[PDB]
Amino acid sequence: NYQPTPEDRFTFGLWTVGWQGRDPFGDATRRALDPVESVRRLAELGAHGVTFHDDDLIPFGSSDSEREEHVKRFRQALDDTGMKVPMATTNLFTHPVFKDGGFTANDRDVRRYALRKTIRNIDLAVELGAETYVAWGGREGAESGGAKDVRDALDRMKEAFDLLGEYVTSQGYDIRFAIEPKPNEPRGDILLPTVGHALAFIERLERPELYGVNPEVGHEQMAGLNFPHGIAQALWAGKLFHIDLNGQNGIKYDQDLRFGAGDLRAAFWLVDLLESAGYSGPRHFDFKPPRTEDFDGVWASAAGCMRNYLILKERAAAFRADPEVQEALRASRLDELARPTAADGLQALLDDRSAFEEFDVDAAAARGMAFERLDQLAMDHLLGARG
Amino acid sequence: NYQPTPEDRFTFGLWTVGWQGRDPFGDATRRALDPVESVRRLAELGAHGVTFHDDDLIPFGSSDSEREEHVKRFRQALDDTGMKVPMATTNLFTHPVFKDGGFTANDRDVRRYALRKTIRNIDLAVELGAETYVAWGGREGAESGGAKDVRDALDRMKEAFDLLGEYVTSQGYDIRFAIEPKPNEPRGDILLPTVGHALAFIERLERPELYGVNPEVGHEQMAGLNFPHGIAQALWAGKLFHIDLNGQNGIKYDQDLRFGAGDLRAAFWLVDLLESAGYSGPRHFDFKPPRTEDFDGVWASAAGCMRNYLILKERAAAFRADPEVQEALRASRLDELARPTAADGLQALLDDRSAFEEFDVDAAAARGMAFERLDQLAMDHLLGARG
Amino acid sequence: NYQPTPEDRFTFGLWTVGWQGRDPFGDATRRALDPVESVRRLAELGAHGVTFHDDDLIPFGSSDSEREEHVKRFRQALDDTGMKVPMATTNLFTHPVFKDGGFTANDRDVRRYALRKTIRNIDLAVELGAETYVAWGGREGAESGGAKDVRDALDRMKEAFDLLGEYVTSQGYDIRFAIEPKPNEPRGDILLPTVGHALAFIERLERPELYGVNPEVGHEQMAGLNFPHGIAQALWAGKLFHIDLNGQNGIKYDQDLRFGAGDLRAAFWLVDLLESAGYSGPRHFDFKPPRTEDFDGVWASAAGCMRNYLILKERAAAFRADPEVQEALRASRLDELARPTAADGLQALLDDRSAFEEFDVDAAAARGMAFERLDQLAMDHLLGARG
Amino acid sequence: NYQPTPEDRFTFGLWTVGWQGRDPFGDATRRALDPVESVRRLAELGAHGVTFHDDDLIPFGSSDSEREEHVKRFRQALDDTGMKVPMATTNLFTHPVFKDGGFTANDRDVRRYALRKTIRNIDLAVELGAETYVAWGGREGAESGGAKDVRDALDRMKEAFDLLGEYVTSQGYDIRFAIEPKPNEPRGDILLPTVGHALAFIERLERPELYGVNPEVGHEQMAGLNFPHGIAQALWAGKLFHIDLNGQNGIKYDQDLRFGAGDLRAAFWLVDLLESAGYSGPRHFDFKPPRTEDFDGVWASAAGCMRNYLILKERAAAFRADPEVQEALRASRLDELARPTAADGLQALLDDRSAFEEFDVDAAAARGMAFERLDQLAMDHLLGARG
Ligand SMILES: OC[C@H]1O[C@H](O)[C@H](O)[C@@H](O)[C@@H]1O
Ligand SMILES: OC[C@H]1O[C@H](O)[C@H](O)[C@@H](O)[C@@H]1O
Ligand SMILES: OC[C@H]1O[C@H](O)[C@H](O)[C@@H](O)[C@@H]1O
Ligand SMILES: OC[C@H]1O[C@H](O)[C@H](O)[C@@H](O)[C@@H]1O
Ligand SMILES: [Mn+2]
Ligand SMILES: [Mn+2]
Ligand SMILES: [Mn+2]
Ligand SMILES: [Mn+2]
Ligand SMILES: [Mn+2]
Ligand SMILES: [Mn+2]
Ligand SMILES: [Mn+2]
Ligand SMILES: [Mn+2]
Repeated sequence: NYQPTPEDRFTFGLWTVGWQGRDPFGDATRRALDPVESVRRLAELGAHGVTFHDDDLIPFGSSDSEREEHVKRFRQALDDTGMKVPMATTNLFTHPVFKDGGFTANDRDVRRYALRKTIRNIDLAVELGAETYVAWGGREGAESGGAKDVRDALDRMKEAFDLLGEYVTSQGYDIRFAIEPKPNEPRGDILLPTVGHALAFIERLERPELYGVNPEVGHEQMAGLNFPHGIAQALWAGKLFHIDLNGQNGIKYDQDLRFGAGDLRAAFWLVDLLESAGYSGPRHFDFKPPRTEDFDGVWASAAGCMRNYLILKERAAAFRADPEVQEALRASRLDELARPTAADGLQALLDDRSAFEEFDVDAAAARGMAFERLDQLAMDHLLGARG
Repeated sequence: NYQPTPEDRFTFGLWTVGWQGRDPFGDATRRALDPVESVRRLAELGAHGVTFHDDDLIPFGSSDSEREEHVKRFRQALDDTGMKVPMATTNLFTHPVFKDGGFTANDRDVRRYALRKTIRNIDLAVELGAETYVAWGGREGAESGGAKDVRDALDRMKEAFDLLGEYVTSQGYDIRFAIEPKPNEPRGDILLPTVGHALAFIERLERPELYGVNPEVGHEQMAGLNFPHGIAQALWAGKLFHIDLNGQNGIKYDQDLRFGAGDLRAAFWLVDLLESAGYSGPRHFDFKPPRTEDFDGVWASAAGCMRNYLILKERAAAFRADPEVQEALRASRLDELARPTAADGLQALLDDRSAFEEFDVDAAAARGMAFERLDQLAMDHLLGARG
Repeated sequence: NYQPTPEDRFTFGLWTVGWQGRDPFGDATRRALDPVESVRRLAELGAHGVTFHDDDLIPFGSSDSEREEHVKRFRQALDDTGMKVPMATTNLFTHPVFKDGGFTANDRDVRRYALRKTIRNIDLAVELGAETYVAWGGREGAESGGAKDVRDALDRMKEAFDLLGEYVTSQGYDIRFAIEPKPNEPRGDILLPTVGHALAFIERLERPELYGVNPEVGHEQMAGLNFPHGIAQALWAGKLFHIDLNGQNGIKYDQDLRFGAGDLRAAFWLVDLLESAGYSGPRHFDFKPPRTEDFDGVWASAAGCMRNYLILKERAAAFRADPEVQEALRASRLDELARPTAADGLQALLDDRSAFEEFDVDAAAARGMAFERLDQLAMDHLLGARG
Repeated sequence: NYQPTPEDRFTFGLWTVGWQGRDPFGDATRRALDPVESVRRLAELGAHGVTFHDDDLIPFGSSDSEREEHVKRFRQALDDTGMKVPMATTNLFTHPVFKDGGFTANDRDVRRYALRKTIRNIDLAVELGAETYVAWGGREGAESGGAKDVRDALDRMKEAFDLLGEYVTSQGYDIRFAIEPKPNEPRGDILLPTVGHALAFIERLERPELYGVNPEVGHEQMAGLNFPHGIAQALWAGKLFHIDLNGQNGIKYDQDLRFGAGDLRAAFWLVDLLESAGYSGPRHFDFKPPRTEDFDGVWASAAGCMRNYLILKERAAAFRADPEVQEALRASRLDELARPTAADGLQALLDDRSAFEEFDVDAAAARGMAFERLDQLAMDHLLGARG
């Protein structure tokens, strides 16, 4: 009955289940959680681990002794439960000093501060065992055209990521970076707005091998993009270092519904791809239990994330294992798509009359793709309606 | 009075002014144009040049002698007018054989055919003087999840572009490639859906220096993205080889309004960026005169493309030259955004107490960005309402 | 195994399965169907009926004898199969004369012509047994602000619908009208763009009781609206005269995927509502088998429409019948939402201190809605994963 | 130089300039304003008036004496400045008790409380001279399908508005209601999501003449709708009681940019319509100075709202007064759109052979609409580029 265990690698941000329900139009509807209680409740549901921003774990402004006690208690809860911390990140968005950005703030002093605040937390992340360090440039961008020269901003972004790569290399840390795209919100337009923009940017860094992406289901959907396509491109590039799983209903504010909510068919095709490709990172949920909910509803929502992943994984596996689907996939020439177009080489292609002068374009045109039949087999699998 | 001349480098696709007004719900409202007449009418309006798909210039299915006559007449009109042909491209979308794609069709034979059809037209393009060869993968993608393994598809896309780079290198041609993104339409989701995805893909090709992007105003807007931001990223990467200028009202079907229509402020910020960055390629319009229009309306629409570019160029130049705007730009710290964050290096940043231990975060936070004032100066410039 | 029969009331437009696959960027990929063959193939799949535009059944420009023969053959196929014709409509979009609209064309002569063309087809529709006559104002609107004074246009729309109501009343026909909204495409913005706009407009007609809506799943989704919410408002108003069922992936061009594709959860909640409310009209599919498909794929796609409706109907029924869901619905106070807020009346509400002066707002606030648990029960039902 | 004065009727919400800059991802960047200071600063900029939610003017939880002092001080500032209060509204969204709605909360007690809280503020609004009372059902809706039966919810909405109409009638108040649509945010989908849905709903209330709409530029744009079209429909219905003016860049979170920002051409066509139709209500701004800004930037942003309205009003007036535009409007048959289609009546239309049997559809089809030329005249006017 789709019961998660820690071997499923399901992780949650402290800020997910810990969200107090403050939105732009309303006050908190739940009390703050102690991170220790979250670790414990998550462990009991079958989670593998948690993730954190610096400021989720240690209140902004903490003294050294406060900080040490917060980490001690957190460490104890990890030890008490067997929970891991596979990823951490910096809060470069909440404090008003970040109003125009961290790494790409117009104020140089803010940019230096952002870097120092990040580096401090990289050390903690390594201490707690994290393998991935996420950057989410939520304040990087603009509401107006004159406010942000984007080429200068990208020069500053590159400089910041380059410094961080220098830093981790200097300490001999194994931790890698993952850039999390989001196209807008809270800035009118955010820099590196999609998986593609982040991938492209990475290839200009000094040490590109240190940086991948942390794509979020809802964020690519906020641009109307196909999330499984973006993930496939990321996998193709060898850069799917981490993922954020959740739900989103179309192009609107960032909803952060529980995974499986939102675009259910996209969630099926995502799980199909992750499993087929052998993604081996954390199955991380970045979701907000709706503010309608009390604490019991919080845990139900979190449980549903993991349940939905496990149901979808079962249905996708059944799909790809069904001989009738295997025959449909052949009928639709998915096998041919996987073959080289011209392993014979350029000159042979140019000399091949069956590729042009004698290619019967009408007979090719007339051959149906059989994609609808294929897709209804997939529907029938997803819904458990195989006849 | 904003009169274009050929030195402004304004170009038009044959298929733009030549669009007969057939849409998915209706028949043509205008007769087909002879390319010769289009060259002549465009020249008379002050255009620099035209662009073409193979099948715009030579009807699909033409005999060798037909083809030779079509090119002869076209060449004569170019010679008669002084018009250039800076760019060409392949029609890999109209014929039913391309229903599942060209380069990423599931049918291998179709993929080979697509390559041969492209290579034939590369030779013609070079003969007519083109410097850029555009690819627009409009049929590459899917309506359903099972129909297209995207990693295999990207393997096939890479293979196709690699073969084309091999081909041009083999002939000693100077022509370069530009990939034109579009996120959807006519496929439910199109591969390389944005400028970012195309940039990232390019970095995996064998000879990345041969490939840039041809971003279109309306296409990035179809994903709700900020077109001037995308162009800036493209410029940052050194990959703005060509551009398509037009208008689009938000996230909907591809409207291809005349340039300046649609998102007028985005058009102002685009022209500001292109001019500030010194983009020196063609100012190419990919637009559709609405099907409401007759031939006189066609030419009025095309004239308006060039007029709007020239008005915006004047207003943007006035903006950046106004000492009052220069002072506002300083007040908003755009000068600081252009300075390195830490030219002193990593260790100096780590040892700089003013970056962290003694950084007054509240005083920084309290400093307004003054972006609204800046933006109203920009509004006042755009509208010619300076007091 | 979810086999449809005619008692399920599933209907298809001739133009759905008959779509030849011409899109704005490509030629037809299938031959034209004879309406007789469509009736027969649909009947064999378990359909109840078909619908038509005038010009689907009788080619535009037909002679009286041609017209009579087309109708004869169609009638014979209906008689041969037991198929019905519950709805008909006018093509006021394809011919170039409708380029600026039918009923709201700027040219008065076009507007009169649109009315005459509609009235002719109303007579045929009644002859073939239709109970609903759909209007889809696809050409009514604008690409630019100056082209269409919308108040004058709505005066013309009202005039046209009023004349049609006069006409049907004059003939003693029982047929009613249903306005089908679409927000854009093929016009940049279409008048009466949503269910709400159409409902509101209807209340200004001379005989509002003669007019309802024909909402389409994909069209409301093209504005990012919640289709089941729109249907509920339509049901609330007593105006759900007919429906178009299909799928759509977000805000983009009108995709017309088979029903169940697109937003699968919205399709579940739609079927839940239609069945719960006792909608008794046709379950009509307005879909396009993708142009990738051959004729076999056409019929598979159409079969899948009906299959998906039947699977969803089963899952929704199981949901609402499950005692555990009934208890969750109580826990979430859906029973209370159905009770009057103040059946005691205004003065009693004003005098009720428990409504204000002594209302414990914090205790109310603290009561979780339990909506996540409810929603995962719904997920588990939809997926057939009840434990 | 486009200097506003109180005769321009420009109004601002206390919550607009008073927004402290808290967003879902960050803390306030400005201190709270005293409403008295806002009245004074707004008056100095040339505003006519302010608007308020109950809880903007009197802190939630105030004692009777606190309340009396808050109103006293506010009244004094109004008297000191000559500012008016043309509109007021209720906060039925901030307090956690409204997490599932006010008027359509599932909890009946919450619904009664919402009504009492509204009625209390109606009395204050009348005391301060307001002519319009706005309802914005921001918490009315759902994130999941099972949580909200929408027909029951609309029964509750109708009941609430009916009670409020009973109340104002009982007191002999002249104040009227205006429903402000928003399609989503903070609920996943909000009930009455557009101008159309609100118009339609109004026609089912007991006393429909008491209720109009308060459409907001950005909210209709959040559904990709054409705001000037929606306003025209509202004007057509006689229901434009009040308006919210601001800017929005497409389909995304509710940005509330200063008026003129966002979609500049839509702002031009809006002002053209409001002025042409003789809208005589407040020109009310519901905007958020971006959180990047300090207090000086707040006032600059607010000034820019009024400036942009005045520039657009000048350009639109020049457009409609230009004899060359008047001739273009005739060329495009806008004069004909304003004439009745068939003032001769139904039988005469049926007997008119020039409407059908002898209508030359090809000659009509061939007549260009000349809309592009018209639209470039409008562009040239907007930009001050008339040659
Ligand atoms: O980077 C970690 C997280 O930071 C913030 O909480 C963002 O809203 C979220 O999307 C991101 O995944
Ligand atoms: O690639 C050349 C052109 O091909 C097609 O006409 C596309 O619709 C267009 O966007 C593109 O710019
Ligand atoms: O009105 C009947 C039909 O006409 C057209 O085919 C439209 O594209 C479709 O949505 C509509 O349902
Ligand atoms: O109803 C008054 C106002 O309430 C809230 O502040 C809303 O966010 C806003 O759009 C609305 O106009
Ligand atoms: Mn998110
Ligand atoms: Mn995230
Ligand atoms: Mn385009
Ligand atoms: Mn293009
Ligand atoms: Mn449709
Ligand atoms: Mn339809
Ligand atoms: Mn708003
Ligand atoms: Mn508002």
